[PDB]
Amino acid sequence: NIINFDTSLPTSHTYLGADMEEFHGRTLHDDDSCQVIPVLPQVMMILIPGQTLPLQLFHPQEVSMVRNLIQKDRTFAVLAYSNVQEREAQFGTTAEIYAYREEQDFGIEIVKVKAIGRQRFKVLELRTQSDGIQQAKVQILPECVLPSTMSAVQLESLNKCQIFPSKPVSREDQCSYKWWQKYQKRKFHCANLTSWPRWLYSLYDAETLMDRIKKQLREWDENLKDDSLPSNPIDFSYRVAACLPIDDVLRIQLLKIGSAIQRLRCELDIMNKCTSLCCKQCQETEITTKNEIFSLSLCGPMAAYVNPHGYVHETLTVYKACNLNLIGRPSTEHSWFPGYAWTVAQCKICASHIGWKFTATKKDMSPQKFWGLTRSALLPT
Amino acid sequence: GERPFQCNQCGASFTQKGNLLRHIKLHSG
Amino acid sequence: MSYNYVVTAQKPTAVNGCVTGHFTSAEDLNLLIAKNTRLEIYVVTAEGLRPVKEVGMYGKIAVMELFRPKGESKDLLFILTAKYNACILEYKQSGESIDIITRAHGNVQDRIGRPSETGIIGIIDPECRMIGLRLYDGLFKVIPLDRDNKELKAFNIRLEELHVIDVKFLYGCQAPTICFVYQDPQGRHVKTYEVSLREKEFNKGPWKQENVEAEASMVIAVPEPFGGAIIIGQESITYHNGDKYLAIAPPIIKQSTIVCHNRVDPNGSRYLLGDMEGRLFMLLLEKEEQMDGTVTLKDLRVELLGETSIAECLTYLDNGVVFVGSRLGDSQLVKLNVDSNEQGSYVVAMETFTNLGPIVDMCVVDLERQGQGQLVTCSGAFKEGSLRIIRNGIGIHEHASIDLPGIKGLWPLRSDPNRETDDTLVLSFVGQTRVLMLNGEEVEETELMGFVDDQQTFFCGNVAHQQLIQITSASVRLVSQEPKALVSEWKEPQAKNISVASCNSSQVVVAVGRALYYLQIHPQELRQISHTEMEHEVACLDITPLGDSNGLSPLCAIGLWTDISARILKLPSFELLHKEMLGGEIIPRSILMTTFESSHYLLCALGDGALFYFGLNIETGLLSDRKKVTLGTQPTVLRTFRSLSTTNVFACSDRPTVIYSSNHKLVFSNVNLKEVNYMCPLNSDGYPDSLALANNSTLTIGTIDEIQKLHIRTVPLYESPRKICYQEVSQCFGVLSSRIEVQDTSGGTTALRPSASTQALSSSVSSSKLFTSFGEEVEVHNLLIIDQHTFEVLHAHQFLQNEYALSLVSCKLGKDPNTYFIVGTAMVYPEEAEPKQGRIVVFQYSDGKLQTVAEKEVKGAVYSMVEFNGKLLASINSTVRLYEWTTEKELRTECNHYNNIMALYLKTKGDFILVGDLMRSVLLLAYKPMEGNFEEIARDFNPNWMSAVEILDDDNFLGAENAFNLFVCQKDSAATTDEERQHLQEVGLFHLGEFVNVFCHGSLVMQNLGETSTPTQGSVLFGTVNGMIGLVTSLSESWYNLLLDMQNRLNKVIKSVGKIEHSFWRSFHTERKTEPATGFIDGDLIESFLDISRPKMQEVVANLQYDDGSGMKREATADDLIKVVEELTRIH
Ligand SMILES: O=C1CC[C@H](N2Cc3c(OCc4ccc(CN5CCOCC5)cc4)cccc3C2=O)C(=O)N1
Ligand SMILES: [Zn+2]
Ligand SMILES: [Zn+2]
Repeated sequence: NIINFDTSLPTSHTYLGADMEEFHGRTLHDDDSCQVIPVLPQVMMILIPGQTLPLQLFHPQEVSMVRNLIQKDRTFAVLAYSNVQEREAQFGTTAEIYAYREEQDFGIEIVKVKAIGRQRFKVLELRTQSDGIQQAKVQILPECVLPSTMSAVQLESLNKCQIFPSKPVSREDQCSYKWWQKYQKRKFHCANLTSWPRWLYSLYDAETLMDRIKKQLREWDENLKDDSLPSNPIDFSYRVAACLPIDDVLRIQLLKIGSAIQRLRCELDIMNKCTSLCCKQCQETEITTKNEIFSLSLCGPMAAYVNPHGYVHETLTVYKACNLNLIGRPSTEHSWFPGYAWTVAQCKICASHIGWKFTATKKDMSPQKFWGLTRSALLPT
Repeated sequence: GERPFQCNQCGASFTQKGNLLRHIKLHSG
Repeated sequence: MSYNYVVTAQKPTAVNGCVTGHFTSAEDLNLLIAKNTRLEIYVVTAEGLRPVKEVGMYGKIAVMELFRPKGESKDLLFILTAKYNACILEYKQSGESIDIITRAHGNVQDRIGRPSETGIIGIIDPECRMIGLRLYDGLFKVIPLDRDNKELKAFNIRLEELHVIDVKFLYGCQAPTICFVYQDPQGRHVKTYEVSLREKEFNKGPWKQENVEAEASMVIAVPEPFGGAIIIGQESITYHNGDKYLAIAPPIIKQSTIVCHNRVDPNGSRYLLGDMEGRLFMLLLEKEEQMDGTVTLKDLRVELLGETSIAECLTYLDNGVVFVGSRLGDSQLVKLNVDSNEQGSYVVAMETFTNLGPIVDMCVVDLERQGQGQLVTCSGAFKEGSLRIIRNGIGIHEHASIDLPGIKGLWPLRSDPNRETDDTLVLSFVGQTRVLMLNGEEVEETELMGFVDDQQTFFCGNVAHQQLIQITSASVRLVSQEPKALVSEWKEPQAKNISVASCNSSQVVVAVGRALYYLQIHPQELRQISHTEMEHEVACLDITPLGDSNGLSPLCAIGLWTDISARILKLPSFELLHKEMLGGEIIPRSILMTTFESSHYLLCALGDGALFYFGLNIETGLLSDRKKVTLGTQPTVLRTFRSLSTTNVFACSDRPTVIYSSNHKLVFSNVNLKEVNYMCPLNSDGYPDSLALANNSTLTIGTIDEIQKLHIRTVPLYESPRKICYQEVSQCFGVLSSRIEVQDTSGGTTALRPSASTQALSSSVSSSKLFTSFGEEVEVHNLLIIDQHTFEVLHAHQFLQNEYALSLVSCKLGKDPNTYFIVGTAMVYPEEAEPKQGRIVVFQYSDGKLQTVAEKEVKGAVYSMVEFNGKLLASINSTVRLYEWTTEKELRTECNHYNNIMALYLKTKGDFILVGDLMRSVLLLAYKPMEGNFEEIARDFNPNWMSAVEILDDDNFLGAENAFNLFVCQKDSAATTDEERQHLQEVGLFHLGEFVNVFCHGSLVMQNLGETSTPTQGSVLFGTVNGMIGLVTSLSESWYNLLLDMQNRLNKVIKSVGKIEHSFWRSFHTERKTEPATGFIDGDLIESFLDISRPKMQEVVANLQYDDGSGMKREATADDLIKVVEELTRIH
């Protein structure tokens, strides 16, 4: 069930251009501070820190705004719209600019830009400017970090029994069910002084939760061991939150969580207890099989891609998807996967635009076996 | 042909106008 | 808006470090023990440990080393607290005053840095040149040691090695040298550096890096003439010295790893080692090699000595006695006898110091006296697990009960010469004296021939020459044992009445009017020896012979009714040896002189309920020692009953007390009685060593319990106890316990040692079907039934394999009249991480047998369980479930509430429920009885590590969180905004310094209505890991403000050890933030107001505006607060 395809082209965003003006990221807010940051409208997507956003610029005012930001601090504020529309939002994310091209072609303004989130904030007020680009109130939300759960009750004598040797090899049977048992027995050895068992303290351990999430990620599809998965729990939590196929309310709830351990526990509960996906209109869909969700990119099963005209669709790549119909021919001028050809995949019952079918173009790949969905009408149940 | 009809919200392509209008009203609401 | 008051009801007992050295004096050898915030100094003698000083510091002792810089007579002490407060202390004494002065002090923390995961390491140069400290990873903080370094200024040195396991300074080096073992991805290596003070940077080490075993744990520096370092791993011990290198792999030490060490020889020829399972090793180094005078190590022999407590830290005192300091068990003093070898053990226990930590659970129960509670804790772990019963004061166990209409005096009598046993008790009423006779247990009243039936008897006891003296109100008429006839009768020459009578072994001094006549007890006669008159009326008289002689009292102190002054005058004369005018107004009630442990005192008890203790000089004169203790609110009559091979004194008052001496100072305990008016020791044949205490309504006879303020009784279990609950109907305790059993090579499990679970009177094994390698150890969980009287394990129910019992509650449900033991378990497997299934099982102890009434299978782990108004409230995973007990003896679910947090903690107060988890996510519920579904009131989410919960009131909630803190949350239901009523404001912060495990409602002091009630409302006990019991009570606004003013004023007066500011220590601490403590009153500091001198108490009071009684009395005096702080002391 493996095809000879490199999982780095969709992440590279080569369908925009090739001679991308790479800009080095050297910015950071001072933490816990009042700030004012401009907001680009006409975007409806919750952005998680660390996730890459591909944006298209058409209107002259927003192009002027992004040019001014380029000749300024290269950070705007991506707003996190709630269920109620009309700018009924309370949270957001600061996105840093690291790529910019013009590519006039038709040539009105036309701007190619890619942004990645860096920090979270809670907006206090939403001020609207007469120019058309609004600047909102920004309060930087610090990312809480917690020490080991046993440092409070730890014994001073047996503190030398706290530096474990490196994990032997990786991903081997009886080489993990025993090493993890040893690690649990030796790390939470002071759980006898408290009133709770060792496994309860291991439920709140960062490393154990990351290992469990890694095992689940391998269960979804083959992961290349330490395949760009960060060691720091904050970054791992943000990557997992970016790659989870969940609706808007779940993502904003994940964003509201301020600690790495709570975020990891919530993500693990989400991927362990949610299996059913719905077709919004329709009662259900064949996409209910979560076990066939592939990930043909380094970023994970989901990434953000922009169409020729402004709008941005984040997609989910799955192995199989029934209850769909095909309209149109397999066009290939703007497929988000360079070695693939895209086709319009329409729903079979409610006929709501969700998914794109892909057809064979080369030899060493999967012929007529591909699906790329969207959050347009997919909800988890 | 060149078929200038093209859906902007979704990106669906049509050689006529009836299906494009149907898809526009589908996007609406 | 919290106004809480936290006090320490029992100081921490666990030991986390001990050192020896010549600290107090260059000739004495001290043993310094640091409990946590307390530093204890002992002096080792032939018998054992003699306490010298007990001082508590404003921090958690984390580093404690004794060093002697050049030019100093005795060792100094270096202490670093958990908040990085470094200090250097010196012991100083001037005759009798003992003070630990602070030579140098400072704060050695860094502005930014992640604390190391291995902890603080404090090491000192053997030549006393600097102090090295590893506080943060990648940095080594060096403190130069100079006479001019009074502020402890330090400079950091960069370690290129991130993870350092252990570091120690090497001995016999010209330049300072460290030798540490550190971790790399390639393994563990040992490296050395030469610290340079002038250069402020490391250098090249004496010997190159050597690869060591991948489990090396500790580095021990071997002194001269050996040199080098020994590195002890989990399988081998190696000796590195550069050119020299030896290593052994003994098979004895591979069961458990060595955790602590101590050198026993000054030249490092033998060493001590201890492991996790608690057996004592002895590493022997052989120096038989000698080439040309140089001495080098040749052999590395290891021998096993015996088995001791689970030792946190060892220490070798002189003459082969070793102090095994344990942190989860009783500390010990073992003896390294060489030639006994009873069965293969070289160690014999000499002493055993009490240690209550860790406390995992507790319950308050009134075991003996109704109204007064007792604390039963679950202390210890592994083979150290046990139960501790704590009660306050010395109780009296009544053995007789007789109705007496207000006896005004109880005196013993022996109407049997050459019998050595009292036979009759002389009860004296207002006008009559009834001589009750009791040979066995009878209550007969046999009148004596020589005793007047109708007379106010003041004294009637045995006298010398086989005579009985009865100095009644009418006259002092003597009697005799055999003939029972009045040998003498000293009637008043002026026909006056005797007011105060005091008869001794040889002297009988009585006072009539303002004149006192001293009549000696002549053989078969009554002969006077002196006569004098007093300026004022004689309030009381006391003529008691002191030590030796016992035939003539050197002094006879009397009290003046119209002057309220105490004067000591010689018995055969009238000159006043000393005069004292302590107190005033109320006349004295009783005067007595005592000799507690070769220390002479003269205690005067005024009629206002205060005892004026004062020392006395036997030769001439008396001391002053002005100190008053309000030992009740009624006039106190002092009686002396030995009953201990010690003098002792009984203070009969509204609140009885027994004045005893602990080491050299009188200590006042409490008698667990309502009210005792008079007391008298009766060594009758039927009541041997009894104490007939006559109350104001009836007379009773009983025996005292002990002479200790706190009595702790240990019931060992030899297994880890988890939870305890008391079932009063069955008069038994339900204790969950778990023992370690090793998986041997036979498919079964064999116990490591006989435990309390395998040695029960009866036993059971759970048999329910609603559901590796050799050497592996598994936990077997049991439910014990422990009798409430004898404390013997009546039953021991064993749960299913791989089943973990988490919660235990004892309550009755619905309309069922039976009380049930309900246990919530969780079936855990190594394969999975979050449990999938668990059981709720209901037991019932009836007719001495335990049966399973009903069991319920749930899909999760039952973390906590409480009773909710007759319904059972379980917590399965992250759902709170309400269960109802039907008439079929079955549980059915009634209400579910799916939370986003996992409900570890459950509390209940009426219709409210408090829910929390380890992430300090406090969440509150409220049950609607009319609608039957839980509804949420408030929320408080804050990512932090939380240890316990407690509901102080309907709108105040208490808990413990990370860095040993306490916090109080409070909901504001009066807010008109919906965004605020759903938030729990934090109105309290405090740095306790302890890891709180359990919160309990109750108090160890008897609760009475008392009309005026108490200035503090409620009482909540808590037990910590170090083994200390706290007590937090609510306060009023004005009282809190007055106490806070007192607290801020005291800090300018008292001197702390290390000059650590009080506000800095109590400020709420966390690894990411800090803030001053608010809404909490430090009870220890306030109660330390009674311990300072009078001038300090006068400087404390200047404007405290104490008169909160609608006024000010700006002056506020100094005795006004003594009354205020006394009420605060009486609560525990
Ligand atoms: O893999 C996939 C799956 C399908 C997905 N598509 C096709 C598509 C379009 O497809 C027709 C089309 C293609 C190309 C253009 C060229 N422009 C560029 C700038 O604006 C003016 C001219 C316009 C319209 C047009 C609009 C939106 C989409 C859309 O969402 C996609 O892009 N990549
Ligand atoms: Zn559909
Ligand atoms: Zn469309």
